[PDB]
Amino acid sequence: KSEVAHRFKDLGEENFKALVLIAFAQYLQQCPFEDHVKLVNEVTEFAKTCVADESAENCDKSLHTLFGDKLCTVATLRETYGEMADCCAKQEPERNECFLQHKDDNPNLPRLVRPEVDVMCTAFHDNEETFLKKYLYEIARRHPYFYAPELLFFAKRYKAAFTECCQAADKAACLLPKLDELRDEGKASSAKQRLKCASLQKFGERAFKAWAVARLSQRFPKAEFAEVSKLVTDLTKVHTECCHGDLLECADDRADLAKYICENQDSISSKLKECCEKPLLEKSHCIAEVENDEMPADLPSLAADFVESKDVCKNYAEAKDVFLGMFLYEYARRHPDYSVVLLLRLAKTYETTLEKCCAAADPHECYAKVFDEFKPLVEEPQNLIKQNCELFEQLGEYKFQNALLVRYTKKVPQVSTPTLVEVSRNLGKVGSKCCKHPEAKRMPCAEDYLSVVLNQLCVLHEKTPVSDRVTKCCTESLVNRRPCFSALEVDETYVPKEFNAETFTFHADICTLSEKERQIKKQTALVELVKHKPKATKEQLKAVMDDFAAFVEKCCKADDKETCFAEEGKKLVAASQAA
Ligand code: HEM
Ligand SMILES: CCCCCCCCCCCCCC(=O)O
Repeated sequence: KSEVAHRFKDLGEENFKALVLIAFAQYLQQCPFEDHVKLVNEVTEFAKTCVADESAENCDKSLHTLFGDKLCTVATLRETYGEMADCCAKQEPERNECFLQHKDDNPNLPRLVRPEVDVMCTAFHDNEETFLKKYLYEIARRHPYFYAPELLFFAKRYKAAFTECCQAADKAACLLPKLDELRDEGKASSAKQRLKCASLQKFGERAFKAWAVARLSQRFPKAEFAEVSKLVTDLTKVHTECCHGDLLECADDRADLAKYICENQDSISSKLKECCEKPLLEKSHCIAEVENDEMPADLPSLAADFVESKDVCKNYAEAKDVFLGMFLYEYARRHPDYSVVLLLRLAKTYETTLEKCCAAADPHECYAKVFDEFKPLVEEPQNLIKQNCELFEQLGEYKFQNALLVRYTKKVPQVSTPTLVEVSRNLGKVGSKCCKHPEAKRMPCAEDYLSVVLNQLCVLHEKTPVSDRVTKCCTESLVNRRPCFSALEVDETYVPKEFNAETFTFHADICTLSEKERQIKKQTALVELVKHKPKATKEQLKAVMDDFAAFVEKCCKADDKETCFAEEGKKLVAASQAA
């Protein structure tokens, strides 16, 4: 009746206030902090109002309306936003769709920074509130499409950090490690959702639902197809809706989707019991990260319904897409251990098949050997996971990274050295954070991490194109992306680098540097070395890295550093060059 008083109630003034603020700071990305706060209090006062007397004037007004009605209050709306001010001329449904166009995705405001730990804690102290709010403000404006609720989620964590680290003795040592963790974590989520939306516009809905059908019926094996369909569909609207920038519709539909999933809890998953006990703002979040339920076991076989049984083509023809979804749902709920995209791949295959068979004399004998073709597809990833994990075992994380370094560098030598370093050590942590798991949960794992890394990689090659091959990959569908890379061969075109003493000239600094440092300086040298002599047999290289490993101990453990490095250095450089 007065949805605001309705939200204000289950949200709580705090949560209401911050949410309202972010919303205004993602639409009016230029107005000064103060002006927004005025708006926040302004809108809140009205909310408390409705909470008292629902019937009060305007309280019946829809949220988009209330919003777009207050958006059209700012006077410097035409001065500041110029064209956008026109929007106010339209009626709700259009007025809002209008504001959304003017949302500067990547605007031009100064980077952010990180004041002195001491200035911070002081700020955080004198005025707890305005301090946190301002930053919240700064961020939101720099990321107009970031999901509001989730931002608020980070918010409270921050607040914890400060009320925790600003009291200890060693401040910078209690806070800095967390501030860094909130950053990287925040940048993952930012990258994460931007990719999701990137997929939605490029390959569209159809594709998008396929992904959603797979993943969901993977997380909810016991739900009926009709049930998973609904979710997938509802779910698709939501994404489309946030990606557009509609904090509101996004927030509501998400709100509903969770209410629906929690009322029908027993009809979907047993892993939801906890999630649904939690408060409004926290359910959605809890559910999207829920563990997979466990499969029925008394499940039939796929062969029956999709390969043997005639009239297969008849079914497919009545509703080609509904049928494939069924195929997908079925195959998927039996394989938590598969990767969403692997499943998609098969799904793709099966589809292709049918089109090339249902128009034949005897179809039933045409597509009977389907399940065999899936074998190559399924084996391919599994090998790479087996092959690559074992190798990660023998060699510690660090040692395994070098391996990849030596691997990929030989693949794309043209890339920047520091680049390769980063893309590798990152690939290393994957093999660790994943292989530590049992089979069933490996691919899924690999896939979840690998997708961002491989993406992070594309963000860099695009900014500094060096090779087409890597570009070719980064542009192909999301399904092929990964395969496209595993398909890269050693570069025989490349013409080795010319020796550069200083490149291999190591002084005594690495001795007192933190492991992370030593490792980097070391790894850099390696990459370089492989750029100098690409035809280096796996053997040769180790040989080299070993003398070096020791070389480093023999010098930092000597009484005369710098002299040991300079003297013993020409010796390693020679013997090496000798191979
Ligand atoms: C309620 C408070 C806060 C929230 C919700 C928040 C949220 C975020 C998010 C989502 C990002 C990553 C987005 C991106 O760069 O692409 C980020 C980055 C960052 N945040 Fe915060 N933050 C808060 C407070 C602070 C505070 C108090 C500081 C410093 C005193 C800070 C410093 C930074 C820095 C340095 C980055 C990285 C910026 C860059 O990459 O150039 N944040 N934050
Ligand atoms: C109309 C909504 C239907 C949702 C179910 C998707 C059906 C799967 C068709 C095959 C998807 C191929 C995906 C791809 O190769 O990009």
